[PDB]
Amino acid sequence: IGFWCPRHLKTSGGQGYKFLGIDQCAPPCPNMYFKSDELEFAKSFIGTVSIFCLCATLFTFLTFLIDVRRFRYPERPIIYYSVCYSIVSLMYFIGFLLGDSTACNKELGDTVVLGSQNKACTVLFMLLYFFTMAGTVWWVILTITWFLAAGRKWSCEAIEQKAVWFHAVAWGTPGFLTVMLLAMNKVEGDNISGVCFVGLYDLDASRYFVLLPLCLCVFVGLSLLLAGIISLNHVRQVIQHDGRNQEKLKKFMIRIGVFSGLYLVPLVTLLGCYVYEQVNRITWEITWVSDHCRQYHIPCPYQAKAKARPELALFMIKYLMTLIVGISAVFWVG
Amino acid sequence: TASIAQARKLVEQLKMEANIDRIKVSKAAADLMAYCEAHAKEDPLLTPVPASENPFR
Amino acid sequence: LDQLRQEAEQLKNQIRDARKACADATLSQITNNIDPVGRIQMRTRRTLRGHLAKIYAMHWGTDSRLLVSASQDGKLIIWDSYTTNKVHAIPLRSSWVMTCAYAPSGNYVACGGLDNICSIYNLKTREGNVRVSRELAGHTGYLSCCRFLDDNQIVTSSGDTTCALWDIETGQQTTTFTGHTGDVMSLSLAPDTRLFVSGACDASAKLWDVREGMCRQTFTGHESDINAICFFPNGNAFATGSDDATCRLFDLRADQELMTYSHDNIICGITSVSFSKSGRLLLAGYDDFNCNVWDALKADRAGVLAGHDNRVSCLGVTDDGMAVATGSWDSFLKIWN
Amino acid sequence: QVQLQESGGGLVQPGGSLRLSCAASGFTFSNYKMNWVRQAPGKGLEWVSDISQSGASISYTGSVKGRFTISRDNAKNTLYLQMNSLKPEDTAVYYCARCPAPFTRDCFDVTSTTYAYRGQGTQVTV
Amino acid sequence: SKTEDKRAQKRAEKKRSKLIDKQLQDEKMGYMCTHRLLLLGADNSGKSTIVKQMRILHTSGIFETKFQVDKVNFHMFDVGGQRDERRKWIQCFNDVTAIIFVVDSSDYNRLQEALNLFKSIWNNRWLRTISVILFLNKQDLLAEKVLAGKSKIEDYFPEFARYTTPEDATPEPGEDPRVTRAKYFIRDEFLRISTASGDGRHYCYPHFTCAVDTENARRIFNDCRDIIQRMHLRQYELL
Repeated sequence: IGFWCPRHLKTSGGQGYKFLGIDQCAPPCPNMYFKSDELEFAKSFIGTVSIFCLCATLFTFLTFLIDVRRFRYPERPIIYYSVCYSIVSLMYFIGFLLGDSTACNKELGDTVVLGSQNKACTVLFMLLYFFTMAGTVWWVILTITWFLAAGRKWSCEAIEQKAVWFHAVAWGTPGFLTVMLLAMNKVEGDNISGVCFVGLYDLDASRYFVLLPLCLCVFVGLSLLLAGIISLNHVRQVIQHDGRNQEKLKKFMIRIGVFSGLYLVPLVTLLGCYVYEQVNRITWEITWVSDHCRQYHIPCPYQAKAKARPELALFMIKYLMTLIVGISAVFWVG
Repeated sequence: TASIAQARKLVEQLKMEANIDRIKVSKAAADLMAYCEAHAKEDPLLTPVPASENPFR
Repeated sequence: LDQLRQEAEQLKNQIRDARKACADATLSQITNNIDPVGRIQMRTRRTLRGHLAKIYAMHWGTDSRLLVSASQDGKLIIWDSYTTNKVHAIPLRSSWVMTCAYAPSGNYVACGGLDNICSIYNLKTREGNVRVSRELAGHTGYLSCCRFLDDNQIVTSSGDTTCALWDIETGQQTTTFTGHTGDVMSLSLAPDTRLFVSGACDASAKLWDVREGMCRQTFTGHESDINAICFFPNGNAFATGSDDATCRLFDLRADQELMTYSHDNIICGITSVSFSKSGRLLLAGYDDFNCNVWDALKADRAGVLAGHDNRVSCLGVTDDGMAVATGSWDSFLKIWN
Repeated sequence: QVQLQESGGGLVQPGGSLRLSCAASGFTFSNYKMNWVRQAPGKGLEWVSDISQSGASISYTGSVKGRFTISRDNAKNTLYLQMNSLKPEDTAVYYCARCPAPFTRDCFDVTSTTYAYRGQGTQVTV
Repeated sequence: SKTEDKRAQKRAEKKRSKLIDKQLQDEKMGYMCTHRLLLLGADNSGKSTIVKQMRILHTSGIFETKFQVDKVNFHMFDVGGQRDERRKWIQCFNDVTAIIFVVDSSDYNRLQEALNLFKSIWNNRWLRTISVILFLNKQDLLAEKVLAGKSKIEDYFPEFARYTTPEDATPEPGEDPRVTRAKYFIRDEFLRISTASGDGRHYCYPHFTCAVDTENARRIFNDCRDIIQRMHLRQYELL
């Protein structure tokens, strides 16, 4: 017999998504993991986060209109990064203000949207996911410009004419991969915040399309920033061999390191949240079906010997942490 | 300095003194004023010009 | 040799007495019934980019369209001042140049510098490519300012304390003007093409004729080396800029120093002096990364033109007096109106 | 006209201290710095000493150290070279020169008798 | 027809402007990769004896030297076709990254005027950023000259008596301490004005050489590397 599809979880069309190998099966619209006021508290919590995060990044949103110059080619990607996460936080706030009612696919016939049968997931999903990926790739562009400017010392004021080349990568690599998510119907809607974001209720997503490109971008950024620090440390190791003393080099290394760590290990914790939510959901559904097969009148799994439940604190730190990678540039204009 | 150099200097000074042709300062200043006031209307720097009239808008 | 000293002293004090007698009244009080010149500060209409080293010299020509710019990279760039498009980019044999000239006709361009040779090129050639037309050599010093008076003979100022007037076709020196004891750094031609004046490092500007090799007149009154020179548009006056932070306007006929433009907040040298078309505004480039415009009647600072990151090297005004071009050492040409 | 008249020196008995004077007309004396240069018969131009605008920075050459002194007064617009006794190897002609930039500390005041801002000079012999 | 012709010639002018701008941008990379050097010295200073195996590859106003070390080209000027006055054409060399200033340490008068020339170059307004690679030519001639005993250093410099060899100074093997004292006295006489007016910006690189040494290109390469590294560090407001 095995796992069978509940009668209340039948889709209205051929969306092309397989739920545990069974066609036309969808998760319900309510999250039903934050009972009573908790989700609302979560909502209130993330609302504050929005009214926090914007209130940080506005400090680096107005720093571009003061002057056009004194933003070198190494410092070219940081303003785009800051503005991109500024508008990510802003549109996350207005998606919060939109409400969770018009998010899922509207007695118990309510279910989340699975694919291109949406009404409002379209523009929101491209904006959110494409812009988050663009911000991460822009930080990678910052790292490669730092490596080109401190590992080889190219010009720092004349390589800017190559920026329109890297834009075609920086705006192009996410743009290449933002179409497939809506192409063969792999777009799902978040119900805790009110967001339509990919990777919540499936295993194929957040495995090759969300987690791996993000992880490789962070890996290459860390490797090239470490290479830049090593190169500048070699330049400093040339110093102190003669009768001279340098102290600004420590200050620049500390400032680069703290700016790196204010974005690097935060998004490493974000990947930890993704990995934990991905390895546990595949058996969280089995725990759910074991616990509620008596209510759903569907067959109970015979060997549910490991009961598991998502925790409040991890989701709170996740919904905090996602839009914390955007405040790093706020430290730079401080 | 040198005798020949000083001889050349003094012969140059007497050569330039041979034709004096010197006028008063007042009439030269008046001529400068007259030339300044005669061509004042046609100067495109003292008086700004409309953007359509000049090709340097 | 005491008689030579006595003769020199008696001629010097005779010159001084004649100058004092002809100085019946200063022109500062003459310009008292006229209105002051208002604040006519101008803005950069266009900025010309493309040069890779510092710009040293610049010229306009008869038409107010084709700029010439000389750089120490070894480039003579001809610019269309209206639409901001380079027309020709002539490469040079010697990278170190300090002068460039545009003929009254558009056919020829000139250059010179530390190579002690004045090189001229055609522009409107049959094949369609710029090339070394002629190579005037015979100076034993660096060229500072060469100026065209026609398409067949040129006048060049060198650092060998001597100026020269060459003819183009035979390549020889037509006349040689000697009498300076310091480096001649500037040269301007009178509008009637009969006289010219050369300023040297002797605090002296000597006025020469082109038909004869003799020196017509000599003007003193500075304290340091003269860097720039320019006739009045009338042709009976000129202005000299020197390193003592003073500009000095002399007149030809009275052989007298007339007007001293100076200020207590300026100590930097003066590198380029060019008149306006009417002769009222006097534009002087300074070494304080700025340029100053004065008037020739009240000797007051009319305005300040700023926007250069390095020292000014060349300043020019079109023949119709519309645009003012400033070329400084940050590889940029600024057009003002 | 900028000129630098000179006086003093010449038939000087050894053992006496004299004062070679330079009177400057033309340039304002306070804004510039001045040099003393000497030329020996059979030798080229040789720099002897230099004094700054305020007179605080005074420098000499090695052959005159501890014996000659140079000073100047801006109010009188005059410069003086105080010499005590003489030397058998100082028979030379002396020029007082000025480098042609007021507010600088770099000067080029040694030429092959081609420099502009340099006086006629006084010849001193022993 | 006239409008079509004027549009065609405007397009042709734009195309020619783009082509020559591309040529200028192509030549920019080659221009700002070869380091320029300006060499100064006296007639007896050993002007052309610095580099000998690149001296001959196979006008007289400026003599040129092309020599390449470690895929880096060095473009060396020496100006000798002009007169003795040099306060006006030395401003043409603001953008040069190094002044190779060669000093004859044997003939002395000569060293005093070389010292004055160094003061003039160091304190110049337009040369206040340029570093000076200072060469002490004719060290062997100094080596037999100070052991000859006919010429006393004290006569031309009264401050030599109250001088001692620095502890940081490393004497070369095979020489008496007095020649080392003389060489480092000359070096300190140059360094007392090299390290008095320059508040950062530019410093000197004193080196010792003779007519036999053939490693001067390596020293110039290292000095130019240090100079460009220091300029890069200064332009990033790193004090």
